[PDB]
Amino acid sequence: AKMAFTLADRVTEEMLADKAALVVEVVEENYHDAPIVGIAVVNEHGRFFLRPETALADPQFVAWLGDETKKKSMFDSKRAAVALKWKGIELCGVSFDLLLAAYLLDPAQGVDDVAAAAKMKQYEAVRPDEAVYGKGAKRAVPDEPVLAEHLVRKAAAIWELERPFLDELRRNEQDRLLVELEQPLSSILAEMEFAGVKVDTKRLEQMGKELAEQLGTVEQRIYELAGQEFNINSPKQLGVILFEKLQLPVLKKTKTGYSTSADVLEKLAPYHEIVENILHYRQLGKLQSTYIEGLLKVVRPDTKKVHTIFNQALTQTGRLSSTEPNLQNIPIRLEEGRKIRQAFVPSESDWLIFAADYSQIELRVLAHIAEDDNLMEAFRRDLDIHTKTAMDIFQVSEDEVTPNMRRQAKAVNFGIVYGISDYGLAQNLNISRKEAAEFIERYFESFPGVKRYMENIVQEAKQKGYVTTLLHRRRYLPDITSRNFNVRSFAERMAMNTPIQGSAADIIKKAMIDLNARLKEERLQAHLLLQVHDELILEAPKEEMERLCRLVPEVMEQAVTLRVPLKVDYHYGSTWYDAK
Repeated sequence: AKMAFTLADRVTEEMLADKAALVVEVVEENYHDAPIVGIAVVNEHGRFFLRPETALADPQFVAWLGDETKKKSMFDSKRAAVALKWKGIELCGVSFDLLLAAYLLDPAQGVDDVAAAAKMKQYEAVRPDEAVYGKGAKRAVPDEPVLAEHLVRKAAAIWELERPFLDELRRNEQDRLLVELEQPLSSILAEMEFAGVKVDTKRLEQMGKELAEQLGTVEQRIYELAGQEFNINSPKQLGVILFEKLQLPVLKKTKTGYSTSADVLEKLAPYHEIVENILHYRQLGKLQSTYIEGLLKVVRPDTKKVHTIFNQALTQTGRLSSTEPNLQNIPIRLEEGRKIRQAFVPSESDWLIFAADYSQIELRVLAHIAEDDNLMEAFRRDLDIHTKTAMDIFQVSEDEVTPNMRRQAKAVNFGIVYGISDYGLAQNLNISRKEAAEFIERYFESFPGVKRYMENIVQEAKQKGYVTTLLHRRRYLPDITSRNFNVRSFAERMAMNTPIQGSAADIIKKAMIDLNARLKEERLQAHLLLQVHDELILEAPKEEMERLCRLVPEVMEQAVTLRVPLKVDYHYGSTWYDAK
């Protein structure tokens, strides 16, 4: 299996044509400040492999990379863009990214590499990266001959697959989704990742100190309630303490030992006070491991910055995902969890963090999509939506809504959006299945448009095979025809939830693109740093705050026009935590 190409020793004008498939290979999984091991270029003139040291030191080549008029087709261009940003080289003109095209054609695929995407179109003349490099630790660059051929086959595949992918995207009415949304966003994400976020390691270490102190106490406490010390993290030792020493009841028999899962422990809670201590201890432990120890681990020793990597092609909802660190999973139910946000500070003196968040964007999207008169009117009145749901559902006046009622109505609102089952809600509210089902029925009685939407979207998913979002993102649901109840239910739940969550993701993405552009038209140097949940996080000189207070919400509120207003809450402060 050998494909022909020129193992070039110098850059030639031939390699700089105005349309090419380009491969700028970074083998390290985390591409920040990582090595570029080789370059492959395929165009109308042939196939070329270029040694990095040579290519990247060539003025004409670098000029070609940054020339927006020289079009490039790539796979995961953000990875190459960032790797080059760290070398002071700007990559421009990427008009087609195979990874994002594959992601939009079928987010369920999991397209890890060029080989995976190619398989989508019966193209197999390229090997999977893992085959060439190895897995995890073995992931090592091979000798020039083997590396050169792989990169060339990867470039050759992109060159061939561009048209068939664009044709299907066009068929699907997703051509603009790729060109106007996902691709432009990819460049913005690269800028964000490259910029990084400064971390106050002194504050983080102090928080970790306090955390360890807190853990020591709940642990000592558990030991006191157990009457002895034991490895709390040993499921075997724990099971013995709970179900033999303390003689708590075994809720559901397991083939081996006893189960001490969070679910069982939650159900065991009413039997002994040691149970809640253990659950708390586990939470605190998980916070320490990922947000004290794990975070400190990815802070650059020199700049004290953290450079997240967004995975723009992971979720089947369309929402962004990030890792190393994964800042979207900072536990905000836990006080010690939300404070972790105090560790993220401006990257320059006299700068501040500005954070803007969409309020109830998913419910507002549901109101729009379902065209539910009652829900639309509520948002048009800017009512507290949870108090309103409680009023309807429990049939009381606003004055009669108690904190407990609002909390339960809040859970119901989230459940409806989630496409939750009576059993799922029952679990969330710690009530029976019949009681939760009753809440859902009263909800659909008060919100008939939402009821009709939920019913109809499931049958549409059955008829078409997929559901779509505001900007035409699609999610195929082959499992929906399964006779297995859990499998089928899961799919039906996705038919209900995806158009809502996905449309919210579409809006946030468009807002980021519009915002990036407006900030430049307004001559501000403020820039995006992070995107988490329904929040956009930026940093900027203190002198730009007043202008940002008007600009950010305006851009976000105007990203898309719905049947109800899009509400934004915004604040700024000296830390991320304080920008609230």
